[PDB]
Amino acid sequence: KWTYFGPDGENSWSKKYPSCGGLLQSPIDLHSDILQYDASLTPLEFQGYNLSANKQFLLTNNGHSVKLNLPSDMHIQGLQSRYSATQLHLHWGNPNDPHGSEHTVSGQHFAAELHIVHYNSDLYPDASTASNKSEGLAVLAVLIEMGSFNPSYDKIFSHLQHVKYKGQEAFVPGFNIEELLPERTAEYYRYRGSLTTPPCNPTVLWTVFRNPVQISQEQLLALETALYCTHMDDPSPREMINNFRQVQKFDERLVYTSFSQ
Amino acid sequence: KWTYFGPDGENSWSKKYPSCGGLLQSPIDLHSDILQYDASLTPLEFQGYNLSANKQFLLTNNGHSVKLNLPSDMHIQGLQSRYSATQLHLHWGNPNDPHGSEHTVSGQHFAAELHIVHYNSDLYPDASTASNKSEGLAVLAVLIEMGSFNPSYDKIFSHLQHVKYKGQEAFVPGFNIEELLPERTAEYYRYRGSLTTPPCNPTVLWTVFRNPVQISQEQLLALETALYCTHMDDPSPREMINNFRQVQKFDERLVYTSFS
Ligand SMILES: NS(=O)(=O)c1c(F)c(F)c(S(=O)(=O)CCO)c(N[C@H](c2ccccc2)[C@@H](O)c2ccccc2)c1F
Ligand SMILES: NS(=O)(=O)c1c(F)c(F)c(S(=O)(=O)CCO)c(N[C@H](c2ccccc2)[C@@H](O)c2ccccc2)c1F
Ligand SMILES: [Zn+2]
Ligand SMILES: [Zn+2]
Repeated sequence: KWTYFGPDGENSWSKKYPSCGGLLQSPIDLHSDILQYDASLTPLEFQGYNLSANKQFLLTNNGHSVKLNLPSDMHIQGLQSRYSATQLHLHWGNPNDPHGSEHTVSGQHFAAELHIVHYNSDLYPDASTASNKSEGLAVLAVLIEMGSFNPSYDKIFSHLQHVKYKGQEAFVPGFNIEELLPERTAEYYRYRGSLTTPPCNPTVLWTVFRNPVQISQEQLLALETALYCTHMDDPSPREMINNFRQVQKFDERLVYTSFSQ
Repeated sequence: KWTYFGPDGENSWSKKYPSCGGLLQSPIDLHSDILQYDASLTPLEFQGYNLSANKQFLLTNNGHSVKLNLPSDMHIQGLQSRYSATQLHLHWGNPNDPHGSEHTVSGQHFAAELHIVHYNSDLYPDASTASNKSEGLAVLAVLIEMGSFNPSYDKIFSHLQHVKYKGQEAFVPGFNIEELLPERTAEYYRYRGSLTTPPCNPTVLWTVFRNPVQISQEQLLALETALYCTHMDDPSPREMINNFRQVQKFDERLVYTSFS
């Protein structure tokens, strides 16, 4: 029953979830004073991201975001263990303020943000298990700006009217998940942080791509108006809007960049 | 009890200070989407700010910031009620990231921020009593950026070495506090918000001046490096740095401006 607004919003999460008050918290503002080029940040390789269109993947409204489950044959290579996909999901603002990314860059929000969550499959049986373990999770973040219509993102957004309420599930045909990543994936920011939602475990290796992708105002409006945090039958409905955490103090941490300029 | 760093950090203030998780929380990002000109916002008059240089004013390190006590004959004229001064203090970052203002403008931090705290002395007997009441407090905020040396800020900063550790105090001779305000104080942002420190009571009328002041790079480094959060005999000393709150969500609300 944590939320992003009101008595149970983010400044209260630590009452029930201690790690949300702990160190290494995400998201953060990416700005020059805390950036440092690291030449060892070589390009990631995205394996098994081309999901078959004849197969289907479960989309669920979990009351906090909408998530698409991903198969464990989908992996990122380049890290010092292989990390296998578990789910992707989004964070966004609202129709009157389409500025709901979690990470900011030099103090500016982007319209939305996509997270593709992976767990260390070398060392762990599943994501739940990896989630409280050192080195356990790797999340890829794509910053989303308002711009051109994006047919790849529409492969997810076209199914939102079927997961409007908490607990609802729908199937999305497979598509190539790499189509959701931006240009020049070799350029990214990398840092040690946390889940941006309760329980806020400080166990995530973040990669935020330097370049945003674009989706249209109509696509953002659909995302911002389609979904509810509450069940279909709840007499106290709550729109699922502004589901991003404020940026966190950078307790002496640097962010490492694969790009020098 | 509470700190700006670590386990007792701002995300955990709401356990012991429930208003830290409530409504109307400050500080906020001031950005053009939420700005609205309001002609009712006339210039404030700063009365009694020219402090007798024959009086001394106590400077304290309280483990959270450095604060100067101010006399209640010092007040703002221009609001509904008279608001009388109680103290001023500052918030800053650290030398590796010297951007520690509380408010932000179009998503940008300034180097530091000075707050001159006042309380409604028409309605209440002192600031302690006003701090949790309707209309209780008014704070003036001055954004600070690095630039020219500022002699007026140096009337405070030259005493910092005598308040290095928590609980230390020094005496500061009266000077004209208006010298700490920026150019064109008629230009400001105004909104209802809260204390930015526990107990975070939503009882502050904010006035954030549009224009920043400048202090030199040496002045700013002095403020970032002179002080500790800890007592002198603490075997584990903590530097006093990054003593600002993160910006709060501020949705379906306006900040009013005295300028268009
Ligand atoms: N933004 S974030 O990337 O930091 C994030 C979220 F924003 C987010 F909304 C979720 S959520 O599952 O979609 C709804 C809130 O739990 C998860 N889901 C968690 C998760 C999924 C897969 C693998 C690890 C973690 C979460 O539900 C969870 C937490 C702890 C243990 C198991 C699962 C998550 F990681
Ligand atoms: N940053 S702020 O402008 O919003 C603010 C105020 F608005 C404010 F009114 C005060 S206060 O005058 O001391 C409250 C009356 O006791 C403090 N002082 C803090 C405080 C003490 C007791 C009760 C409430 C708040 C004190 O903790 C402090 C002093 C200096 C710098 C940071 C914190 C303060 F930080
Ligand atoms: Zn996320
Ligand atoms: Zn203050």
